Amino acid sequence: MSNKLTLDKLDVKGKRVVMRVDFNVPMKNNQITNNQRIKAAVPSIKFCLDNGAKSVVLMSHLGRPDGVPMPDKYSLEPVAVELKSLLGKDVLFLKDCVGPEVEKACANPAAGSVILLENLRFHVEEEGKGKDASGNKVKAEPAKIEAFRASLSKLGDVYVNDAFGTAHRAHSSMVGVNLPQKAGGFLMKKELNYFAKALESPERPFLAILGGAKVADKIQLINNMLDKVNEMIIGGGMAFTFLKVLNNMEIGTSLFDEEGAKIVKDLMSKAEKNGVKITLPVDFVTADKFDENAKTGQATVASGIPAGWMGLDCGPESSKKYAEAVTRAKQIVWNGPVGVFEWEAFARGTKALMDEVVKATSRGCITIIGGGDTATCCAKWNTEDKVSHVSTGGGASLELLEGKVLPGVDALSN
Ligand SMILES: Nc1ncnc2c1ncn2[C@H]1O[C@@H](COP(=O)(O)OP(=O)(O)O)[C@H](O)[C@@H]1O
Ligand code: ALF
Ligand SMILES: [Cl-]
Repeated sequence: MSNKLTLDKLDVKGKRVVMRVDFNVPMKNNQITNNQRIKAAVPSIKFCLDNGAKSVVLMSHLGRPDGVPMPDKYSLEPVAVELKSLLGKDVLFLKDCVGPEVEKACANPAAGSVILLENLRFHVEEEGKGKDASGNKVKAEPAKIEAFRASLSKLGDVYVNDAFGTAHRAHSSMVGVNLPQKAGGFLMKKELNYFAKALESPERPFLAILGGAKVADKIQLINNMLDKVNEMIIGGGMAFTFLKVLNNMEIGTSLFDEEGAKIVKDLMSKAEKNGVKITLPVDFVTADKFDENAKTGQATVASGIPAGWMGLDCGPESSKKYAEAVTRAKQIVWNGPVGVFEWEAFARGTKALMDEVVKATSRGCITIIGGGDTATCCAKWNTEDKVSHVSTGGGASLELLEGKVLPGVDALSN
């Protein structure tokens, strides 16, 4: 922000623009379920076209293909199709993001042309670490990583970064494009401004709700969050990693993070030290396979979860507790659903939680729900204008909350 180059200060007339966007949208059965993330990036894309930009080249990622190409699953071609509609302009989709063939198309396009490169996470050089065919985690070669970044840089004359949602990751698209002028997009600015107002001087008590399925990544955030919040609800897939360590509970086939489990005790003790109330689930709704149409089951912390069964939602007694926390708080940040909201058997808990968050905003409490899947709850239940702010980044928003500057923003020009 503030001392870094921005799109409004940028000159794009006659120049090709390579733009990093967060088009990592929710997919069901190969089709889009929400387009906010896409819709949010349009102002920046149009700006360039209206100001006489020769082309706009769009780079983004979908899901976690672990460095291997999966066009059948994690392809960006359907995206791509929505963009035309929001765009009102013909969009051209390429089956790779590199190089000589792709560089050919991007080398000097026809005026007003926008190009969607293929998914970046098909290459190990983005992250750059990944899984091979074995499922063996591997890392990309330093030299190759660096060739990857030189490839992107032929795609445009100026670089614009609008991907607030991935701004917290130091990947090759985010920090690697070497161009003389690297400018932050409007989404980046709109979002960064909003959070400078919200954090820096939070209304208290301040509560942080944690959920979702990305356990391994999101526990590492907690520790620095403990210094900035008053209360924490930790539900969703996170919950089981905590409960097995803390109470030697039995969690069945539920998500578990082993590395995360090594820090659970310390995290509790720092919460005590700082007096942050940690709220966890006391009962769950269970399933025998990972399916919409699985057989349902009931469980408690005391009861444990039966072998080969998994907890995909939180029980009614658990929702009762969360709701006590919500009522106390005057600012709330929520990332990650507490259950699998997409499937009707497991959307009970998440629905209840949102319902409470909406009342909270009525009494003047400030509510931020951020994240690609957690945002989709709002769209599904039409609570988008009922909450104080709905944000495009979830993990990214939490990383602002810790105090570290974002890799994406630190890499912008000064
Ligand atoms: N145990 C579980 N297993 C699978 N999905 C779960 C889950 N618990 C909750 N969910 C729900 O959490 C969602 C995880 O999405 P995430 O990317 O972490 O949230 P973000 O984009 O950061 O805001 C997933 O779609 C499912 O609806
Ligand atoms: F899927 Al996220 F924050 F991790 F939107
Ligand atoms: Cl993760």
